Amino acid sequence: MKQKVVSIGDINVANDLPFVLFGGMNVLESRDLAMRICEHYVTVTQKLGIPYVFKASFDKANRSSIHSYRGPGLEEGMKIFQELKQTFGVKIITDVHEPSQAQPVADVVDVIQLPAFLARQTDLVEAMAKTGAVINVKKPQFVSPGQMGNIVDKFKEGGNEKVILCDRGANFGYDNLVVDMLGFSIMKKVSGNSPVIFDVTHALQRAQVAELARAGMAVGLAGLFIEAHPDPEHAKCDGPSALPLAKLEPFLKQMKAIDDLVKGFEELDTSK
Amino acid sequence: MKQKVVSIGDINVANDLPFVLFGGMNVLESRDLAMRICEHYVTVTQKLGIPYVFKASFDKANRSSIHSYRGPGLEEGMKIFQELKQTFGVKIITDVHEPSQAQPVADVVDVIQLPAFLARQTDLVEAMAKTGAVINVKKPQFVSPGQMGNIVDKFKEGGNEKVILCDRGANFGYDNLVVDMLGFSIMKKVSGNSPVIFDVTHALQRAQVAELARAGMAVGLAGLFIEAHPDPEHAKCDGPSALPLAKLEPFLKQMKAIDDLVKGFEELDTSK
Amino acid sequence: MKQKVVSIGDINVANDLPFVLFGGMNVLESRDLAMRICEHYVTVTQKLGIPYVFKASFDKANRSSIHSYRGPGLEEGMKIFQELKQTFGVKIITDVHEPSQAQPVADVVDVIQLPAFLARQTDLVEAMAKTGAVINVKKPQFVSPGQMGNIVDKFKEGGNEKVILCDRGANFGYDNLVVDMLGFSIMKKVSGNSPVIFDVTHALQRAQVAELARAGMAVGLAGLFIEAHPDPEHAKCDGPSALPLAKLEPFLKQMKAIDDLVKGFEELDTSK
Amino acid sequence: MKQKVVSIGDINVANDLPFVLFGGMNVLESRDLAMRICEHYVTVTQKLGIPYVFKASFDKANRSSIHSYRGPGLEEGMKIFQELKQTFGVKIITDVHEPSQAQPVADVVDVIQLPAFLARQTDLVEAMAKTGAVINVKKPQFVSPGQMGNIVDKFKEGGNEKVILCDRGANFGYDNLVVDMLGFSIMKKVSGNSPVIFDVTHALQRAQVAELARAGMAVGLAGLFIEAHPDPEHAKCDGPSALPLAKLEPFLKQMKAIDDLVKGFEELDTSK
Ligand SMILES: O=C(O)[C@@]1(O)C[C@@H](O)[C@@H](O)[C@@H]([C@H](O)COP(=O)(O)O)O1
Ligand SMILES: O=C(O)[C@@]1(O)C[C@@H](O)[C@@H](O)[C@@H]([C@H](O)COP(=O)(O)O)O1
Ligand SMILES: O=C(O)[C@@]1(O)C[C@@H](O)[C@@H](O)[C@@H]([C@H](O)COP(=O)(O)O)O1
Ligand SMILES: O=C(O)[C@@]1(O)C[C@@H](O)[C@@H](O)[C@@H]([C@H](O)COP(=O)(O)O)O1
Repeated sequence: MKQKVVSIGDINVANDLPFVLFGGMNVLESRDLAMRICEHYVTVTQKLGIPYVFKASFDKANRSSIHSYRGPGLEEGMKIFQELKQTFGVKIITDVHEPSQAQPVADVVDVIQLPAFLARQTDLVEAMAKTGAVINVKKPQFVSPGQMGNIVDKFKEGGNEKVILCDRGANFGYDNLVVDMLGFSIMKKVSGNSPVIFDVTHALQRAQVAELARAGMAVGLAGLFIEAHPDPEHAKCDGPSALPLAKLEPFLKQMKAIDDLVKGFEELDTSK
Repeated sequence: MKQKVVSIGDINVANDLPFVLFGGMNVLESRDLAMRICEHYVTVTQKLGIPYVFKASFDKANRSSIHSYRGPGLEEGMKIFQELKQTFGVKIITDVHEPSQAQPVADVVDVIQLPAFLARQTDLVEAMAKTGAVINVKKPQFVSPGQMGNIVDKFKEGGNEKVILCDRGANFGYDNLVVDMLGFSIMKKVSGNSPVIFDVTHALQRAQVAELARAGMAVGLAGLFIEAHPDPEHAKCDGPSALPLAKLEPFLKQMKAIDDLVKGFEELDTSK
Repeated sequence: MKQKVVSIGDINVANDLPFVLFGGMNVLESRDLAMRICEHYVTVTQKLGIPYVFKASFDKANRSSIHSYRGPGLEEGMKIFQELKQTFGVKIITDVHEPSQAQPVADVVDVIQLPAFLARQTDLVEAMAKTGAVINVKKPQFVSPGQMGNIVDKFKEGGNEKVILCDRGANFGYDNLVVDMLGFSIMKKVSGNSPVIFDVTHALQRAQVAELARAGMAVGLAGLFIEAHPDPEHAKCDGPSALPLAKLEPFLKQMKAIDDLVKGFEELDTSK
Repeated sequence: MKQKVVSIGDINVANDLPFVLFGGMNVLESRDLAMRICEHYVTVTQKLGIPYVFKASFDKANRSSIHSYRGPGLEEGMKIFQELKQTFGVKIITDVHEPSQAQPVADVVDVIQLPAFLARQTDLVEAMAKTGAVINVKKPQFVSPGQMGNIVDKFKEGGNEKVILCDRGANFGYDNLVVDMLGFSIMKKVSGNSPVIFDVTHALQRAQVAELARAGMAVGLAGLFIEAHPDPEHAKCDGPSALPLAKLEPFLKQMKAIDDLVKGFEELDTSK
């Protein structure tokens, strides 16, 4: 039973391969900040030996109040990714919201992303399926792991067969998320063993980021999705919960130690 | 403490007023069927004395497989509502999916509707807010009743202040829904007491439709949302679960008996 | 399909019969209070025409701190029920905790009760099964409605076949309960259609008691379990949540109106 | 912030110390089997360098049908532990059900255990508190991690201050459990940092035992509770789910690798 491999350039994403890191920032506040963020990851990844795909949103459709920060915009956001690609030579992953946006971004970026709230949006899927680019399907919090087959299916049909599945927890009563560590294996199975990744920061709507990321890693995964900010405190708002830049490295040491140890275990069968 | 009233033409929707019925069919399969469905409700409502707003989808974006029935289409769907309005003189409620669709439909119909998966879609909201038409916000299964304030808010700002909230249950573990009968009062409160309605057929993803609708009604509500099909059996698929046309009346008798009895109770305070 | 009838003296408990009320107080604080409580229910029931079975605990095993009020005791509690029986001529229902207590109480009372935390306690069940007295099995919050067959089974074997099932909600995330109005029918079915009753006050760990009891009643049930206190405010603590004595009647009017209306509906089949 | 240490003989249980293993069998079917089970763990633990406390039930109160295997009995069960202690020189942990049983077992065994269904049983707690022996409080599936303070409290009062907390997952909808990897830290905090252990086999009511135990371990814990059977297949029934004896070692290698790596990480603070 070998794992499906979805490559992003010279990068090979797969469940038995060492874990890739799709780290980054939430939104593209400004390039002076993007660059500073994207500067530390690269430095840290490069130094620790971990694949990496910077991530950032150039848009935000679920914000409260219309009189709020939508974001840079598709036309001004893509421009920002350009400069980073050159200056740093790393891949960029970003999410889209409308069917049309799909192709524009596909050119500019390496891994596009499908939002959870829109996971079941056939039109936007088919249109993201056209691009042929790599996809990251965030697993909705209201959907069971064994239902991720349909999404992957609908994508094969659209001609796209390069998909990654991202988990960010499941609803646990009102206003709360719990991560079912058992969902990863269920997702690998029904997904022709596509690559599974854990969005730890979004599964925590704290000093919890670490313990929870350790647990995810010990299961053995293809990737780890995260977000950080130089100053989480003052810039705290809501949505996810970012990691403190200055703790990137010491935290990523924890992951590799795990991911490496685990990724190299003699296959076990507690089945019989 | 009086209830907010949102009128749809000569119709006054409100939590203390007698319940309105936003019944109908799931999708607009064909007019030969739409008309037959819309024929029985009208006949039954009219005969039993219950307000009514036919409902039907001219589109479907969450279907499995691209090679599937999208639906009539916006351009050919609106045409269908025209003929029904004339032939029957009843209001039409239908859902939209993209920001642009909003105005087109607003002209053609009386009550537009915001899908749950898109409840938090600011752009589509602002654009639905423009129309100024009545709105029905389906309460996502992954959102708590006391969070329906933000949606109603984002709509006031968009200039729209004619909103109804629809509940279709909450996630209960994997692949399952439970209706928190307590969510209705929580929703009335944080909603400036806007009208609350129960989507019974969508809260049941059976011979259960009735018992569950009774319970909802006994709480005292503004409306009741439902769907029926002449032959549920053979045309069964998935999504919701339709009621059997031939049982409309005897089932709606149950509701009025409840809604009427309850809607006329001396306000009670178990508070103290 | 007729309902199973479990009689408690001249009382006939059954799902299609008018609803019985197993009201009362939480614990037996003092007789000066018990009597006052038991005085108002009787007066109200008798005046409104509703069967009734006073209820009270002579013991409490889940209290915090050993240095707390256990309760009157089995030996001094039973004495209290005696005086009430005479003075008022009503039935008494109370819960037991240890295998031995079963018989003692069976003599003194009419309906014994099995605590949820102990629902799966075979020894205490078999011993409660011996008595042959009527039983009330509180449905644990961590057990699904369709699992109530085993308990009823284990009781038939013990020779006891006079059982009532009581529902007090289900776990909904951390520290929270939701009542699945659909659980009642599932419980009737797997229970040879035994009598199902709704413990509204324990399903609410407020001004919510009413709306929630209405919903339960509209489903159509055998009974309604509740608790009240003269002054809920000052004597508030935790466990359940009692109703305000002075609101008993106006609240029970709500129930009969429902229970009566519903209990006399032409059987409906939304099944086909 | 140092961890509380609860010693069981020459054994020191604590959250920062290497993990102890409280492995064993479910019930005491027969000594010819107990001994064979207890033979392999010891051999494996001893060879791998992991503390160990054989575990087995001499009783079963939640079985279906009275006409079923209760178990050896308290009087004939304790006798079995005697022979194992001598023959193998390992500690024995077993659960009690009635207040009286407490002392008898305390003499015979090292770590007694409080069942979840009885976690909130004040009498049985106070009586288990008397013994003064080490306690293992299984965390009920219907209780939140931050409520484990009360139990630990009620035990201090009873004079007992040597307690371990065991987690076996939380209710996730009907008939299902999910393990909230975040519950361990919440439990350490409100417990004066008492020792936390993960009951993996009971959190799985499969080939899942491993992945789930890895995740638990990566969080960093005091212990690991498990059960195994020579032939899980044919002797499969219900309650928990046992591990396959022949896979003990290769599975415990996985744990130590984790527990060791993790237990020796430079304290991290993703807090700021
Ligand atoms: O907190 C997050 O995980 C994140 O920042 C990561 C982004 O890559 C993206 O998935 C985003 C989110 O949900 C995208 O848009 P939405 O699903 O309509 O709110 O959340
Ligand atoms: O089963 C339903 O309740 C229904 O037929 C009613 C429609 O009015 C509409 O709310 C529809 C649904 O969810 C709209 O589209 P989607 O939320 O993206 O799947 O479901
Ligand atoms: O609040 C309650 O519903 C009540 O007062 C009713 C009593 O009849 C009894 O069921 C009691 C309870 O749980 C009995 O004891 P325990 O289950 O071990 O806490 O709760
Ligand atoms: O599957 C289990 O984890 C186990 O075998 C372990 C035993 O140590 C004990 O905790 C037992 C259980 O629940 C004790 O009795 P009960 O809580 O009344 O069913 O379950």
